[PDB]
Order: sequence, then structure tokens, then C-alpha cells
Amino acid sequence: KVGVGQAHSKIILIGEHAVVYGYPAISLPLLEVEVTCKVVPAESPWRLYEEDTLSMAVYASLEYLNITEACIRCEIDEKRGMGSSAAISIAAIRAVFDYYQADLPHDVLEILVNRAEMIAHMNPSGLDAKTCLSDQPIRFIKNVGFTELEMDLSAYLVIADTGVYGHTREAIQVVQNKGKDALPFLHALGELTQQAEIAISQKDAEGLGQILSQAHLHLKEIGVSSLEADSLVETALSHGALGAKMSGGGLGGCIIALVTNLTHAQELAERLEEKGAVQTWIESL
Amino acid sequence: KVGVGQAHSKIILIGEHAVVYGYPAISLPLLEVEVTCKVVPAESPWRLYEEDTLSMAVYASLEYLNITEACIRCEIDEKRGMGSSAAISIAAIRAVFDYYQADLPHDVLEILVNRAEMIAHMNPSGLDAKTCLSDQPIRFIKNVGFTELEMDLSAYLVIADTGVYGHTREAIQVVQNKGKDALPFLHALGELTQQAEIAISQKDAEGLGQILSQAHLHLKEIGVSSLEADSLVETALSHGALGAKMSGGGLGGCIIALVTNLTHAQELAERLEEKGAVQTWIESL
Ligand SMILES: C[C@@](O)(CCOP(=O)(O)OP(=O)(O)O)CC(=O)O
Ligand SMILES: C[C@@](O)(CCOP(=O)(O)OP(=O)(O)O)CC(=O)O
Ligand SMILES: [Mg+2]
Ligand SMILES: [Mg+2]
Repeated sequence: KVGVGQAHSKIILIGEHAVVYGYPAISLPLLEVEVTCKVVPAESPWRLYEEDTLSMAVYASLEYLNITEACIRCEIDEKRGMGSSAAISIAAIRAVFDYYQADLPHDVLEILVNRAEMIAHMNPSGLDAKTCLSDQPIRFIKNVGFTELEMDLSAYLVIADTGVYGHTREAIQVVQNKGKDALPFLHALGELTQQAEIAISQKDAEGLGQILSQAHLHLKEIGVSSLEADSLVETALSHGALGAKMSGGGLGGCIIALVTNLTHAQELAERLEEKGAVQTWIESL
Repeated sequence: KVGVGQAHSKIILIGEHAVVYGYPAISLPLLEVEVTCKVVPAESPWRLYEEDTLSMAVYASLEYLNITEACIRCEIDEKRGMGSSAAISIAAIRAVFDYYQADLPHDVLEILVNRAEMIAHMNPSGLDAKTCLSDQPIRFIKNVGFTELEMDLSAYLVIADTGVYGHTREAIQVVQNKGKDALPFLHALGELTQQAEIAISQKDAEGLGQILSQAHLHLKEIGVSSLEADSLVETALSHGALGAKMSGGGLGGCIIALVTNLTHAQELAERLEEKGAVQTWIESL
């Protein structure tokens, strides 16, 4: 007997970092980008060596089940770097309960994914987890709620993994340390997110693309982008992408690019891997 | 013309600090404990000198309304120290919109109170604001949600203000810096909150009181209580309180004590002010 669990991932269109301060964020489920965790028997009991979201999901699950001596090991595993912190949490929790064949209502799961994220010190706005449990793009505000969005632009979004494992915590630190000097950054993002909705409302991928490139500049100035991400966006843009920006926690992670044609989309991903992206993925919009 | 806004407050029964890591928290509306803010005309435009939740509520309101030159001043004002960070935010926002006679749906308000709290760097779990907008006690978990609780113990809760202005941010820092050593603290609180629900379910004020005293010890050990708070609880207990603990952000703030008789309640508050509490208040349960 082996326990297995699997979660889908997501990608942030816009609102990264700003969501942390109560500003809206729009994100898209990545239903075909999944993560899997297996749980197996072990000689010695399971221990806690780190504050990473996986170990933390195990712990939070064990605490719940009330098991201190869990003689088990929980490894991971696709599309590697495209699985988020929450995605990993969800998968583990499921794998753990499944191993123990424990009952798991959706409320509980959601409660435990967010708790693991929190004790992993990821400082969740609640957006990652939320989107990984949704099957529709959503509009989100921390500590308040979300609404599902209609998303039909007949466009494609190309996702590229920078290869650099995102230092999300450090990124939140940067924006946090800026204090009041982040307000203009936050403000600018708040606006861009508003227009982003309009554009989406009007099914104007071009308008949208523009807004995204902008979002990237502000994310870059505030200091949470990366050279890998920046050069990938540049490549994106220098190949006719309606727009491009980094998505997620920053300081590593992924890039997203907007396009309205399939030939173009496949071309862009190729071009990107060619430039050094470890993986790519094309999502319909 | 003068703008005015008014919010009610709340008190945390249990889950302080632990709620920050995704653990449940139970809190009670304080409908008769209100805060008021007035907004008036001014010579020079309004500026931002600090990251305190009031100024932050003004800013977030102005940003929303899209007013940069707000030639206005927004002062505060009762039951002083019993008004929370969110309570102050709510009152200001209302006073500001009211001054401008701007439309304000409840969604917007709630969105702006939480945003102000966030830019004021208060690190809201969402509980303060939530309870200040509720008229029923609630069970709460960060980034997930809340449920209203039935609360009928025919008991009284005595609230005492330590006088020391709570250093809530610093307190969150302490628990944050403990890292993994806070897990046992969090765990213990998670449990206590569970029993707290049971007791409430069974209308067992004694059982409940016990749990509260315990909650105070763990809050004290982890290092977020205060001498003023501790000595007040001690006085509470040394006078037959079913239980007592600090409530709120810690490092200052208030104490709550449980009792089931009115004579006892009034007696306790007196005794407490006598010991140095700046204000007291008795809420029905
Ligand atoms: C900074 C944030 O606003 C965005 C984080 O984006 P992701 O959750 O996609 O990042 P990782 O899971 O670390 O790869 C934090 C937050 O809102 O949770
Ligand atoms: C530490 C916390 O869990 C409890 C804060 O309690 P209050 O919001 O009542 O404190 P103040 O408004 O500063 O007086 C933080 C949180 O959950 O928001
Ligand atoms: Mg994340
Ligand atoms: Mg507060």
C-alpha cells in the first residue's frame, strides 16, 4: 500500500505582490499542469527538517489526523517548476490522507493547504491555494474574497519556466522593506489590474497584452524580477508577443506571454526554450 | 459640512496570534463599543506622515475616490483602548466617504478596511475587520472563512483595558521570529480553540473559563503578554473569575475575564480598575 495525491496548478495573470496588500489579482487555473505526491512506509518515524511547503503539508496533515509516529516518507512525483507552493501542498495532503485512507472533505483540505503555506512562512494572500482549487479564472482580494471571471479572448498564453527556483519569501521581503515607497508601485498595479479586467471584458487581447508588459516594468522597478525573467520577456516581445511579464513570486519562476495565434504560440515557446527556458506550456484563453 | 463615520468593535475570545498561521479563532462583536471619526475642511492638502491604520484608511479612501488634493483633516472621536485597528479603519473610511457624500457599498468598505490594515503593516488575518463588521460571534480561519456561532452561556465577559497601547506588530514579529519553536504553541492553541467550541456547544462556562486561563499561559510563554495584562488576569483569577487571559495583539491591550453572575461581573471590573485598568466593559454571553 502506497498513498497518492494529485493537484493541478495555476498562473497569475496580474496582481503578484500587490495582492499581498489587498489589491486585486487575476489568476488562471492550469488544469493540465499537475503535481503528484506518493507516500510510503518507512523504517524510522517521519521528521521535520524544513519549513518548505511539502514537509509542512505532511506535518499539518499529521497534526490533524493526530499521528506523531508516522513511519512514512512523502516524496514528490508534471512540468516541474510550474507547480506552485499551494499545488505542492494540496498534492501532499491528498497523498497523506489517501495513504491513511482518512476522510477528507474539501473544507478541511483547503484549511490544511493554507495552514501549511502559512507555517512554511510563505505568507499566502490565499490566492495560490484558491486558484489551485478552482477550475475557473478568478478575481481575488486577500481577506475578502473572489469572483470567477469570464475569459474568452481566443488568445493563447505561453508559459515559460525560468529554471531559477523562485525566492518568493525573499521577494515578499523586498516589497515589505520598501515600506511607503511601495505605495506608488501598489497604486500602479491596482490600476493596471482594473484595466486588465476591462480589456478582458472587451475581449481585447492587444489592450491586455500592453497592460501586462507594463505590469512587468513595475514589478521589475520595485525589484522582484530577475535577469532570466527579464531576458525571456524581452525575447517574448522581440518576437511579437502581445505582451509579456513575469508571473508568480518573482526572483526566479516563470514568464507568461500573450498571443492570439497558435502558430505564434508554438513558435514563441520554442524561441524561449531556445533562449534557456527549462519548460514551456500553452494555455487557451 | 463635516463628514462623520462610526464603527463598532470586537474582542477575541481565543485564537490570537495562532490565527495568523491558519488556526481557528473565535471572536465576539462589541456592538455597544463604538468609534467615531470626523472629517473637516483644511487649509493645506492632507498628507501622509505615518503608517498607522487611520492615516492609512484615509489614503486608501482617497486613492479609491481618486483624490490627491484632499484639503481635509480626519481626527478620531467611545471606550478608548477598546477600539481595534480595523474598528478605527472602518470609522475613518465611513467618515471620509460621508464627507464627500460618496457611494459606499459594503463590499467596497470591507475591501478598503482590509487594505488599509495591510498597508498599515498590521498583517491582518482578516479577523479584526471581519468581526467589526459582524453582529454575531464567529469562528474564523485566515484565507478560508468564518461561521457564526451560537453563543448562549448566560455568562458575562468583563473587558479591561491595560492602558498600555498594544504593540501588535512587534508581537506578530516575536511569534514569527520563533520560527519552528512556535509550532508547539500553535498546536496547543489549536486544541484549546477546539475545546472552546465544545464548551460553548455544551454551555459550560466553567469548562470554558478553564480553557481561557490556559490560553493565557501559552500566550504568556511564547512571549506576547505583558506585566500589566498578567497582573490583571491574576487579579481576575484571585477574585473567582471562571477564567482570564489577554485578548487581541498582546504586548499591551486588554484582558477578558469570564463569570456567570452580574454582581460578580461588576465587582470584578471595579476590582480591576482599582488595580490600574483604564477602562472596563461587561458583555453578555
Ligand atoms: C508574492 C505573491 O503575491 C505571489 C506568489 O505567487 P505563487 O504562489 O505562484 O509563488 P510560488 O508558489 O512561491 O511559486 C504571494 C501570494 O499572494 O501568495
Ligand atoms: C495578532 C492577531 O492574531 C490578533 C490582533 O488582534 P487585534 O486586531 O484586536 O489587535 P489590535 O487591532 O492591534 O488592537 C493579528 C490578526 O489576526 O489580525
Ligand atoms: Mg505560492
Ligand atoms: Mg487589529
